[PDB]
Amino acid sequence: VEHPEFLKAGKEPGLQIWRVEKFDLVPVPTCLYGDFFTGDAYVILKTVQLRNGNLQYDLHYWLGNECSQDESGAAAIFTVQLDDYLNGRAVQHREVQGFESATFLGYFKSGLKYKKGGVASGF
Amino acid sequence: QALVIDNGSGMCKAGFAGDDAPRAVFPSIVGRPRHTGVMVGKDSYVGDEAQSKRGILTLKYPIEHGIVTNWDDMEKIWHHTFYNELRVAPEEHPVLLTEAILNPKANREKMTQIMFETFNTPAMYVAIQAVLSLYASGRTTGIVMDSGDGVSHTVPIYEGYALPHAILRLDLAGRDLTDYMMKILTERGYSFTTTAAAAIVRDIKEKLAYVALDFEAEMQTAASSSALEKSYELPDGQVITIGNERFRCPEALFQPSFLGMESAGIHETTYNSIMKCDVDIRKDLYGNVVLSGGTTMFPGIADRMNKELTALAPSTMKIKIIAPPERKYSVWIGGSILASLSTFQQMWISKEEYDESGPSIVHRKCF
Ligand SMILES: Nc1ncnc2c1ncn2[C@@H]1O[C@H](COP(=O)(O)OP(=O)(O)OP(=O)(O)O)[C@@H](O)[C@H]1O
Ligand SMILES: [Ca+2]
Ligand SMILES: [Ca+2]
Ligand SMILES: [Ca+2]
Repeated sequence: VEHPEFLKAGKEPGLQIWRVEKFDLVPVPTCLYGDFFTGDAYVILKTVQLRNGNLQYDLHYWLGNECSQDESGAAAIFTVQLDDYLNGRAVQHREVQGFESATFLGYFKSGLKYKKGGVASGF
Repeated sequence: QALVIDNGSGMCKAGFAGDDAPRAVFPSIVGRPRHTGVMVGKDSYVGDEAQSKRGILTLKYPIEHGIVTNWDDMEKIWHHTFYNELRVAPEEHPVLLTEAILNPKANREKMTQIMFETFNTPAMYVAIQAVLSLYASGRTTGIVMDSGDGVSHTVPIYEGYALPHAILRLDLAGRDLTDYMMKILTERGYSFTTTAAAAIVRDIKEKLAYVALDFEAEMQTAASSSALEKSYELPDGQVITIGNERFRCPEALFQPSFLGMESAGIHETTYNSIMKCDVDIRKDLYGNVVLSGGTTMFPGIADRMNKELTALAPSTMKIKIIAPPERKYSVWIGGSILASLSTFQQMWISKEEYDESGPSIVHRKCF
């Protein structure tokens, strides 16, 4: 995909977070990393550099308890598309609010926060 | 403004990408005259109108078990969809269409050809129906149990893509269930004799049937009490009582022997598909069993799938059955979402690419 955010994904070790907003992938301001709108869906790419220097990719789509079906659907599809764009090298992980994996919770050094609301459905 | 068309054996679902439900759902039926030339109006009717005029038409279904078998009639279905149902000019809209799993290569080409050459679509895409249902459920990995009017499938999908080797097909679906219900109500003592008989029995199935958690125990309750019985008003106003037929009819999904078939039931087909997959992904399939289609609409079906898969898998396996109320149109909704994505304009086959490559482009763009 020619998605402009794809061109930025997975270049260096670190965390990148996009929110689904009306059928598009929109980057989250870095200062908001870790506060999730429970009414929204997100795509999180974690890039780890191994001891070799080689890049490893884990791709999490995070689903708020109140996100609309278009948001959770787009998050899943965007995840597949980014994985495909990354030559299939990402391991994909479905993250549900309240039930995230320890690996995912571990990405947030001061612990992730939930907050109500979010961006309106694209439907 | 993209269009989304989900063509099924029994029903066509059509609408506009960005809508949360199909705008139009109509029977996938083309009616043609029994006798040509002698009466006003070769010549054809589609959907509800064809059904209405069925006494003077030969009615045909262009789709059998999810696969197109009559291209002339399929073309009538699409023309009606565009012009009569959606009221659009197809040359003005990208079109998303859906296909069955293992849709033959020549069929995918013919659909592409018809869209670009007959309908002059500026752009089209073909998506696999089960994968669309999975996406609708906010998942990229899971097993979809798709049951419609002419066919059932179990489709394992991993990280966005079906695993073709693991796919299983059951030729038992809603049409078989409606027939079975007719049969068992007839045996009870009822007689469905008018032209409206198939629709009456189908309606009894859609309104009153359910899947029993414990079948033998329900048979017991039903034999010993009247607690499970429901009344049903016929068109003429006669009221009949529906007893054990309510759960015996869908029981045939779990016991195809009810229908004279040797095949495995839906719970076993699901398990068999899972066991054809790499051991490392099975736990994610069991944890993400997505039900999809009209024939998954019976109350109690999810609880029964959970129970049956629980009995088949190791006792420590986490089994989750996902059966949202809107699962009748999951495929359509997944298409709506896909076709709305900011990235969809790079997915589609454009008219320009079709002109340069012809129909075999579909195999390179759509998978
Ligand atoms: N509430 C309901 N309970 C049980 N069955 C239902 C219900 N609603 C619809 N059905 C049945 O579902 C079938 C149609 O569903 P669907 O539209 O998913 O099929 P299709 O896509 O036309 O067929 P296929 O997928 O087999 O090609 C019919 O047999 C219909 O009677
Ligand atoms: Ca939202
Ligand atoms: Ca991958
Ligand atoms: Ca279908």
